[PDB]
Amino acid sequence: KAEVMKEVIAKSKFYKQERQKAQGIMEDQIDNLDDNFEDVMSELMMTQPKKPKTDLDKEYDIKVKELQLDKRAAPSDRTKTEEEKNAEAEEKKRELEQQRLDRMNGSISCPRTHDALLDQVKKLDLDDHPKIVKNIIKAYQPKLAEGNKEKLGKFTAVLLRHIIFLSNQNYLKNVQSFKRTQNALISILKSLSEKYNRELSEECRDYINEMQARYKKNHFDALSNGDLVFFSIIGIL
Amino acid sequence: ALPEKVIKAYTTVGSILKTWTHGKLPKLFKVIPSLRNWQDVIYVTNPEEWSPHVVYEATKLFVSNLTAKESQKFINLILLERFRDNIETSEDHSLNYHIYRAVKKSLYKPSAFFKGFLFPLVETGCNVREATIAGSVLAKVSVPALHSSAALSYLLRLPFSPPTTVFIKILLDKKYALPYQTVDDCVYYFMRFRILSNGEDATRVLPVIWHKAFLTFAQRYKNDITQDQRDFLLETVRQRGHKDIGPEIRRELLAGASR
RNA sequence: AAGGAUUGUUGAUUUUGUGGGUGGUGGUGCAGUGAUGCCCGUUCUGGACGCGCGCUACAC
Repeated sequence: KAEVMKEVIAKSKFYKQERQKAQGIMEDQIDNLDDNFEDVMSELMMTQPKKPKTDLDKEYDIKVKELQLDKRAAPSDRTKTEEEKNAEAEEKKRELEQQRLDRMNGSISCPRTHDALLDQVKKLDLDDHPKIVKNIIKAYQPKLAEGNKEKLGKFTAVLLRHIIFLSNQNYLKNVQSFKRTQNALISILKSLSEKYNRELSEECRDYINEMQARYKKNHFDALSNGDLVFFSIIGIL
Repeated sequence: ALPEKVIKAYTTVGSILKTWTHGKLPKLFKVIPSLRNWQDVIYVTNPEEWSPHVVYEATKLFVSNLTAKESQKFINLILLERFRDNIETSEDHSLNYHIYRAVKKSLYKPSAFFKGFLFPLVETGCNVREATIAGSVLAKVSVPALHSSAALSYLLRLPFSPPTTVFIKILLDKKYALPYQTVDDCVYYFMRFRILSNGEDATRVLPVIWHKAFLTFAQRYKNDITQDQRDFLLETVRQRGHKDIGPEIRRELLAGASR
């Protein structure tokens, strides 16, 4: 066995040396060739020769231009069967519930500030707030332009303060429309939170710190109706 | 007749490329793309004798520097021939790893690749093994939708052959935004196998590779066809449907909304 | 972005951002073919000899 291996090792080394020797010869040929490049090039240029597409080639180029003119179809995915969708939905529910158990055990302007949103919506009626906020999201989707994710992320914090701000304002006059807005804005906030929960989380804590600081001077007068709303929104999100 | 000094210099290059595996290519070889009469210069370098490593590098150097028209001659005259030769002569009928990459670099220029590799191959007795290896290269590498659609459009009109079906399905498998013209051509292609006056395509036996291709079209472009077109395709399944794949296609076709 | 994104000089093949699927030049057993049962790469570099007498430490 050992003798066979030594022959094997010797053969591998022997072939390795041959490859290296060839490589040693290999580079020398390239070096000599490169030195004579100018002489070879000069003769070739002196002997340079003096100055119809296939029917298949003509058709293909014509097709590309015609295809450019025509409109483009959106591609779709295969429709999953109801049993597969139910199985996938059950698996996701089974996964999500399990992690929860473990955690239990341990044109349109995007307002970067809350005041900016009021200026945009200042002339709009109360029931028009869901329309404007939704449009801002559509006008600044992540795909439309770079940085829209950050603008939408900031807007999530802005929108949250607006929900709390409206609750502070008196609304006994038009409770029905006010009811038609807060839930509508909250639903948008739920969609926004799914993508910008980091941004929402940062704003929420600061409000808690702001909540504490105002409680450190005023006692119950600092507390307001929207303050109760704020604790409720955290529970949803 | 190149200069005798040039012939000896490039004859050395021909020897260089036979055993070349790594390092820097010869300077004379790297300047061949600039030369007008590359055909004569490339021939003396013995393209058939190029090592697989050289073929990969040669496609990189030449596809990049060159015009679209000239690059077609390369992909057709050298890369395509080498691609067929390696598969035919290999014991397992497999393609070498370096040659496999060379096709991808040729795909860097889509128009040259299709008219130099794909269309000549399918129109010159392509075999199923050749289609599978080439199709996988097409599958993994990225292609423009416009160029892919033209290639898909070209394949349909050709007479039905097993190699042609493999290339069509992969293009369908890419999930491209096919132009509305291309979708209609795909619909026409599948209609022509339905029995009606009609050609032999109505009665020609259809392999699953046709059924798999037709399923892919239904899965992805069911929402991009007219209601009448959907009806013709549904009739095609009723006449030429497969035992197991056919019910699935009917489910997908019926689930799509009319454009 | 053609008045130029990207390429080793080239031209929309790529670059940035946002979404996004797949083990797939797989192998193997069955009846070229099969919605097919079963599982699941490339090139270099290195491979204090024994016996034995005596003595000396190890024990609140």
